[PDB]
Amino acid sequence: ADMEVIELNKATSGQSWEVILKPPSFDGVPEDPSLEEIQKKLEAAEERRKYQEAELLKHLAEKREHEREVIQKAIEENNNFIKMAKEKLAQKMESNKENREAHLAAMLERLQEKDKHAEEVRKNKELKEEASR
Amino acid sequence: MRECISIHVGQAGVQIGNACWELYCLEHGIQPDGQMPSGGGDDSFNTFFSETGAGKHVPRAVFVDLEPTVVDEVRTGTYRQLFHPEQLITGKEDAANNYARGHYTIGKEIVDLVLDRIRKLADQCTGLQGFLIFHSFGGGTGSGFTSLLMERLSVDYGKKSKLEFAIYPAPQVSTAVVEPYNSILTTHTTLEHSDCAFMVDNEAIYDICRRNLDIERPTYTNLNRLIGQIVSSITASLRFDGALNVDLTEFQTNLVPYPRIHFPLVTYAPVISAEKAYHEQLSVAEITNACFEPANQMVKCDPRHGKYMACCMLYRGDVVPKDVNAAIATIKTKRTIQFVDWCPTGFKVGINYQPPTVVPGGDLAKVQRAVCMLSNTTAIAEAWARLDHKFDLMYAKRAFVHWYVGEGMEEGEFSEAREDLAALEKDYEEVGMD
Amino acid sequence: MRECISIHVGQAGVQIGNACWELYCLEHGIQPDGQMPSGDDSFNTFFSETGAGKHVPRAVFVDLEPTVVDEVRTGTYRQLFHPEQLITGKEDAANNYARGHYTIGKEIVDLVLDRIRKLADQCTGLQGFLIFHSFGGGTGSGFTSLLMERLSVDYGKKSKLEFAIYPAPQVSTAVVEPYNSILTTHTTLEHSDCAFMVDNEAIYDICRRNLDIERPTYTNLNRLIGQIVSSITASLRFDGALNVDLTEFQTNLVPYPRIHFPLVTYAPVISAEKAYHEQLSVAEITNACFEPANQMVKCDPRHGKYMACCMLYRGDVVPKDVNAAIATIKTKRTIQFVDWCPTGFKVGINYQPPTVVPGGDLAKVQRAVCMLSNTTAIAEAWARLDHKFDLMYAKRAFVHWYVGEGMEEGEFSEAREDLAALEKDYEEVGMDSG
Amino acid sequence: MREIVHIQAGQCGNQIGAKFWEIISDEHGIDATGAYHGDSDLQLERINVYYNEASGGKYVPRAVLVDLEPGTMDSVRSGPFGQIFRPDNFVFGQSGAGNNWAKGHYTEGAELVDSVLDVVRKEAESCDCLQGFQLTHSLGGGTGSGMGTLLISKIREEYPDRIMNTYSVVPSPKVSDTVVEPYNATLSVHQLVENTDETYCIDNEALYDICFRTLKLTTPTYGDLNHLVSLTMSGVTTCLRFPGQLNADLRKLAVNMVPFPRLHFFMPGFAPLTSRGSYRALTVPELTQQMFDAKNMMAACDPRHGRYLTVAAIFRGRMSMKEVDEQMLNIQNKNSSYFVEWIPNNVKTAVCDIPPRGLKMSATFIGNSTAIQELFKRISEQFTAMFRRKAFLHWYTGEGMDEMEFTEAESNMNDLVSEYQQYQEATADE
Amino acid sequence: MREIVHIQAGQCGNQIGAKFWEIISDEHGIDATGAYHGDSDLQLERINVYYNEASGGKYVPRAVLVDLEPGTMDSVRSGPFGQIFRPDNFVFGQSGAGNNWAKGHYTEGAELVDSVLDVVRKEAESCDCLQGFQLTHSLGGGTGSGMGTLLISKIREEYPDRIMNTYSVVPSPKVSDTVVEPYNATLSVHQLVENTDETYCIDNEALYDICFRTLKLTTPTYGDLNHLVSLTMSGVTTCLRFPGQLNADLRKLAVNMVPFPRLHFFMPGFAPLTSRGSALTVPELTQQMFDAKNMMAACDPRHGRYLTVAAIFRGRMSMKEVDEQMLNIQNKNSSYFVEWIPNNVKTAVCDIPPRGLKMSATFIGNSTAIQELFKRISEQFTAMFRRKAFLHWYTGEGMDEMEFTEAESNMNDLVSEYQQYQEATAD
Ligand SMILES: Nc1nc2c(ncn2[C@@H]2O[C@H](COP(=O)(O)CP(=O)(O)OP(=O)(O)O)[C@@H](O)[C@H]2O)c(=O)[nH]1
Ligand SMILES: Nc1nc2c(ncn2[C@@H]2O[C@H](COP(=O)(O)CP(=O)(O)OP(=O)(O)O)[C@@H](O)[C@H]2O)c(=O)[nH]1
Ligand SMILES: Nc1nc2c(ncn2[C@@H]2O[C@H](COP(=O)(O)OP(=O)(O)OP(=O)(O)O)[C@@H](O)[C@H]2O)c(=O)[nH]1
Ligand SMILES: Nc1nc2c(ncn2[C@@H]2O[C@H](COP(=O)(O)OP(=O)(O)OP(=O)(O)O)[C@@H](O)[C@H]2O)c(=O)[nH]1
Ligand SMILES: [Mg+2]
Ligand SMILES: [Mg+2]
Ligand SMILES: [Mg+2]
Ligand SMILES: [Mg+2]
Repeated sequence: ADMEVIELNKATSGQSWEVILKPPSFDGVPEDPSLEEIQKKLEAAEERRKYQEAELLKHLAEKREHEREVIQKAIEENNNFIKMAKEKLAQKMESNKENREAHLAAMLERLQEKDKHAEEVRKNKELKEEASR
Repeated sequence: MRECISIHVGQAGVQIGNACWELYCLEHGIQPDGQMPSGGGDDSFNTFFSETGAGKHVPRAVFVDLEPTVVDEVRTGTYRQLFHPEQLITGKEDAANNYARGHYTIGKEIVDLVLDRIRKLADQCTGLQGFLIFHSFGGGTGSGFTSLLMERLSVDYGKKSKLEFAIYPAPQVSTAVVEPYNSILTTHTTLEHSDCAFMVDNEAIYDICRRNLDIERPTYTNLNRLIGQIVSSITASLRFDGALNVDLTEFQTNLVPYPRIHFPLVTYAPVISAEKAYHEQLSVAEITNACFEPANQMVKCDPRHGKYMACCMLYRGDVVPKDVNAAIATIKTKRTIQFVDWCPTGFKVGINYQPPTVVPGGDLAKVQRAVCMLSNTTAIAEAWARLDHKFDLMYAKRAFVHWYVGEGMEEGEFSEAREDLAALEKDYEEVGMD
Repeated sequence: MRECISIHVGQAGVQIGNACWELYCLEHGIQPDGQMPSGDDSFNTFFSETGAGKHVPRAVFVDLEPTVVDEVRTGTYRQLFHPEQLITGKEDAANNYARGHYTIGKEIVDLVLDRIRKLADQCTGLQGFLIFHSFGGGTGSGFTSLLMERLSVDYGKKSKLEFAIYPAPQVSTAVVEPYNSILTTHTTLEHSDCAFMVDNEAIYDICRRNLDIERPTYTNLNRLIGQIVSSITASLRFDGALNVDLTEFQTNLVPYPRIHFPLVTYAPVISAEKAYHEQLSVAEITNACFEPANQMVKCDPRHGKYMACCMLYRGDVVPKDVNAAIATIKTKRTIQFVDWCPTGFKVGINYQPPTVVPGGDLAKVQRAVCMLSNTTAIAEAWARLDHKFDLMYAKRAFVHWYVGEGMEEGEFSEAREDLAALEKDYEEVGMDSG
Repeated sequence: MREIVHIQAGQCGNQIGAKFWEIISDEHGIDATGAYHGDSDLQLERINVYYNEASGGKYVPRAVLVDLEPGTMDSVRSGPFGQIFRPDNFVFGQSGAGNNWAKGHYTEGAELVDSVLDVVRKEAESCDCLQGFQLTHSLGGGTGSGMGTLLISKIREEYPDRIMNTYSVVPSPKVSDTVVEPYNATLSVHQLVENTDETYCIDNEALYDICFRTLKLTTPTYGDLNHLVSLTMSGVTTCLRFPGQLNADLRKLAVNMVPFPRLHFFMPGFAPLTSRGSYRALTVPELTQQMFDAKNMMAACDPRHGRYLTVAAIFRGRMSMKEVDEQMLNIQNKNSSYFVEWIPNNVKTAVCDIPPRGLKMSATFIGNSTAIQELFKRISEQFTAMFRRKAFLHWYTGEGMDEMEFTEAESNMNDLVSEYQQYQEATADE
Repeated sequence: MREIVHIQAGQCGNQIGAKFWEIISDEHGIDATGAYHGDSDLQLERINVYYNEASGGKYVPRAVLVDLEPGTMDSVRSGPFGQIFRPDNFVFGQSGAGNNWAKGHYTEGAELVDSVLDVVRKEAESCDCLQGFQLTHSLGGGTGSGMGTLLISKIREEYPDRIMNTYSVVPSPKVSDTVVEPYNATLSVHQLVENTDETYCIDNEALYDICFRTLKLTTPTYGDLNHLVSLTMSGVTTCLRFPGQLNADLRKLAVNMVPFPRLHFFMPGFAPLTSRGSALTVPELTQQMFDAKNMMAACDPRHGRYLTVAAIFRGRMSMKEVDEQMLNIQNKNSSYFVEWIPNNVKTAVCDIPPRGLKMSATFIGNSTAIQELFKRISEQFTAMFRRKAFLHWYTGEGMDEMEFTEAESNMNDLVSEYQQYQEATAD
């Protein structure tokens, strides 16, 4: 049966009041930002975002440099292959030339020695003949 | 004059704004083109609508989104002549469900433009009360852009009230896995800048649409029309010459005993299907009893597990004080209704004579009398606990955190936001101890 | 566009070139005078075009004696080649590698390179060189080695693939063919990318068994060799369902630089008589590739392991029928692959059926296939050759003929030690992994 | 978040890409000449995500067609919707990559890559709001794999703030084109782990197995394999092309699907499984069941062998949204042991009224499952069997590559497997 | 490798040389005036290997005719085909070497050698691509043996890179009674071992034995012996004279036949054996390869092993049958071939049979059994040299005894080298 009704306000399209069933056990109701602060925090976040985008691009730049180093390495290997094939072949053709000329000279010197022996035979025949009877 | 500026942020905020402003137009007799053949009777509608040199009435509102699709529907739809193009503001790319993207990356490029528009609306006010901000906790814009805007609004309008209508995330209609992160992050940054926040859990409204309106799979159009009904009930005494919650400061006075515990529970009745066969009108006793039923709440939580620190009954329509007092007397007789020891057990009651209005062709039946209860109960801490637990499960593994860190946020901000919500949970416990 | 330069060296290389270029002309509709009436323009990889619309082979024919090339110069196709691409000296290499490489070859090598340089100047996308030669002749062995070395200096690592004739006693012209084969293999090993060996005894026996020819001549052997060469180059000269270029042959067939000798198998080889041959399916011609009687080199693949198989189909062949045939081949326990090869099948399909020379020994077939397989069984052919080398070299028999031309005995030891390492390389490569 | 720029590289990339353009053109009512002849506004609402509007009401795919060889280009131009493509968007070389990742990535591919970037830059600069890039390619060859990954890193450098999405075809010995596929695939996975935001793993092993075991095709062809891929790609892109709330753009999809940056490899699922000659039913409970069926996965992994970190489920056709919601809740509750407990509400569902071409009802599942580690282990075992013996290595080192790149790619892929295993074993009670 | 320059020295050399020119002229369709009246294009395809084309379509043998005696020239000019030879190519002295190798090599022969080189240089320099030289001579007299070997070393000095080939007639006590034939033959073998690339050993002992035992000629003459030589020479030069794959030139033949530089002495074989007044099957022809009765060197091929063999079949016969029979003859007789020279038997088939026959077989064998021919000469040499008999015939011409000991040692070393390879195993 206990209910304290208290009229609050009355107006053109409304009416208000407070209904109190029981008063409180404990008497009494007990038991700034700045543009600069905001801006400083937003700009610090922007710098972290830009720093990580820069790190991503720095790594992509490192991949582009590596790509250039593999193209260069393949070019250098092809050039060293050419250089080695060229001097191996020049060495082989020159050794072969020295050898073939040496074999030809040795066999011609053998035939030339036969000619020296032949004139020496001719010499003895001549003194056997003539200087007789 | 007591003008209020409405700020609709992101998809949820903008789509709820479409529903609210459509209902206000119907309630004040304003046509979609801004014309008014002056129904209502009084000129209090001027708190929410300014007037142009051609006799048109224009909402004191700003619609903002980081993407243009949703606001483009407002720019080209039924109410395109109701708003001037300068109050419909959009960027090109959204916040991709990421608070850090909305707060630190994309929001930063449109915030000055939004503040400039708000300043031009404030210049047309002789007695600016403050702001009503509509947004979701879950979206990247609703979370990140709203908190960024709240901070600047505190710098530019220190002694002005800021009231929120916030959408609490629900898996049935959820758009992102990271919604618990966005919710805890935005609550942390907004806590000290907001004066009073009316949370609406999509699951509670979704279940009310299924149970009370017989809608199998409710859409955002169904949910928002019901949200509009609740928002209209809460703003009715600012837009009509009412007697309770006559100014925005009165909301903090009547519902908020401590600055951090500013999340009142909303309950609404009756919610009846338009397609229902000619039913008899519900009495003041029946709609009052429905106020004390968990199934009619805007947030899923158990008031039996908590204590009330303030209670406001906003009746609307064919309602007489004698019938209200008789209804409240029976409820105290059969129910406990435990109040904290430092607050009196009782209610602040308001009757707004203007009838409840429904959108023609909508899902809601036109009723002779309705009631909206706003109660600050410690039981709402259950919604924070559910959200905090989901945050903890993911954050223990640092799941999805790289998305926020990649936008310039630090891990410490996640710890700070979570520690602040742990303090909020302890505050509800301490405040409701005796 | 994707040009291939053909180099035909010595009697075997030149006579096989006569058969190949005659067949390419028949396959592309090029008349003996280089004219082609009024499409698939892939034949441009093997034929250049003059201002008068005449199509000219991208080829050089070289021999140290003029007799064999004189037949080209005065025959049916004398207008097809410009006289400057048919190069001959006066005196041959007398079945001596040393005369081909040094004494006689060094006199004509600059002229041959000058002509190849003029052909390379007409290439916008030179793929490399196709070198046709025997292992046994003094020119085929010695001049080819010298040319291979000079091509590595002028073109670096530009692809050099061979079609090499492995010696057979039935048609052998010299006792010293094992010496010429070992010396050329040693010199050429590091300069060649891939060598397709054709054993004359295997082609001889295929002509006797499959074509009913009592005593096969070079005309019989060469027409069949031309068919195999045309199959290997059909993917470069036509654009079929699946193509394989010079680079793809190398990558798929050569797992290690020295292990570059794929075995060639061809099917079907049917006599122009019979008539009741009943058209062989894709499965039947695929199965025939793993039958020893259809191989171009005498060796037993059951005694070895496959490391790569390239299938070159031509004619009425559909990819579905090829995959079904290769799937049944993968289930054959008797067809073993090295354990370090998860899949060793490269397939190429061309729509153009195997064209046969009018009045030849081969029947017109609807579909044919040429398999190029890298098998460790091919080491049997090297072992056979190495043993004959050892029998003669232990006594220094015939060595004075090479020494008299400027060669040293140390070159015989080095060449033989290199082939001994190659034999051990086939043994190591066919071993299972730990 | 409007425009997507599509790139197709190599034979496989251009074959599945032409098939993607042919299916979505039919769904959007666009004929072979680029003319719109549909009867629904949902078909044109988001047409600009994939098509540019040219003079005279014609729609032209925002697609760049790439190869190091011209034959593929000719076959696409000659194909059913070949004339729809912008002629200047066909960028091709003459040499080919010789099935070698190193030629595609460092030599021949590097020579053609700037011609490709000039064409994708013209498409990108024309965008009002570029979402990012979509690449179709195989990982087993030289062009799609080597040049495709080279393109990704070059695009990452010029558009670091855009989403990079791939449809990556994983090789299988069951339907193989080259002997060096495990090398080309491992070197590409290494690139994808570091430079893509979302990768759909389209496994040829899984496609071959669906055709052989389920469709009873004794000898499946690329046409049979590509029919499953085209339905899958139509399914996974549904939310990018039609009006809807969930995963409506490439970044919202990535935020919902990718909890850890390296774990961005998706296991696509599709129901019903059909052949090009096709049953006549499939109910909502039947469609939801296929989410855990290894037989319905386009990656050769068993979803019951691991746990789903996240799932996007797309239902298409005339079906009850209420029934789909009930069945999706039941499939999660009954299979709680196959979802990580520390990512709450990790399954998001979408329903679209327009079914894929040729079907009345369908389901597509985009799964981020720890079972995808089985696909990487399979590639790794094939890689090690070759690498242990250094087989075919001279073709890569001959292009200037070092052996260290192989060991690094192998380590990164094994670390990825070890990461998936770590989250598979992780409990909520740390 | 086109032109061959032929030289014939002394009586024997000019008698077998005139016979060679008469047989190959008939085979190539060339009459006694040098006119071509053949029927086949195979006859003229390689006509330039042995003949020059003179004014008016006539063919003239690239042959130089040499003798220290001027009667041999007159008899060749008077013989069949005498008018075919270039008149300025007849180079003759007046003295005669008196069956003395020293007179031929050092005295009278040295006085005539420059007139011969004048004529062979003109022939050789006129060649487009000179293969080398072919010499017919005997080893038992003075001109053919002494002057013939002097010519070889002089031509070798001027043309060191050309092939030097000889048809060397070995003496026998059965046909000639000249006592010093073992000396002239040993001094010539010494020269041939060091300066020729290929030498066909035409043994008068073997020729006499075929005529006496097989042809039943009680008293054979040089005409009877030379008929076997002309058929043999036509047979061994078949591959130089007609289009073909195998041993088509003097260097390719040497590379296939000569495994060791000194072992270049060939044992020729021929079937069928005919007289000047008298067709075998393929198996019958192949069997004669191991028949001592068919050898033109008095050695039994079954007494040694073949290092290498060239088998030439002529006439209309099956190449398939020849291939089958040649494989059977080496499989059944594997012990008579050295195992360490694989595929050492090369076969050739020519459609044109020799003059007077329908089918023939010629075998060019490099057999270790040839050491029996050298041992026979060596025993005859030692029987004389041991007593220094007739030495003043050679020392009177300026020679030293040391040249004899050296020639003897070199010939015994040659025998010892054939024996070494005969006994050698593959192991
Ligand atoms: N699902 C499909 N897989 C394909 C198709 N075509 C090829 N592939 C697979 O792709 C892989 C390599 O084939 P590609 O033709 O794409 C190689 P690509 O052109 O990119 O480079 P190159 O090696 O330079 O030719 C291998 O796993 C094949 O089985 C296709 O149409 N569908
Ligand atoms: N088979 C032949 N052997 C012959 C012929 N003429 C001679 N001889 C043999 O040659 C040897 C004697 O040689 P020659 O008569 O040629 C002596 P040549 O003219 O060369 O020198 P000189 O008479 O000493 O001046 C001796 O063994 C004879 O039996 C012949 O026509 N055929
Ligand atoms: N009641 C209601 N909730 C909505 C509506 N639209 C979205 N939501 C909810 O809001 C959350 C998602 O936030 P949104 O407002 O769509 O996102 P946003 O603010 O536009 O942010 P971004 O799109 O990320 O830039 C989810 O919980 C949705 O269920 C709406 O019209 N009504
Ligand atoms: N298949 C085939 N093999 C041949 C042909 N001609 C020769 N040979 C073989 O090649 C080898 C001999 O080499 P050739 O090519 O004739 O000699 P060459 O290269 O001309 O060298 P030289 O004549 O010594 O300067 C033997 O094994 C012959 O059987 C031919 O037309 N076809
Ligand atoms: Mg939004
Ligand atoms: Mg030759
Ligand atoms: Mg390709
Ligand atoms: Mg005399």
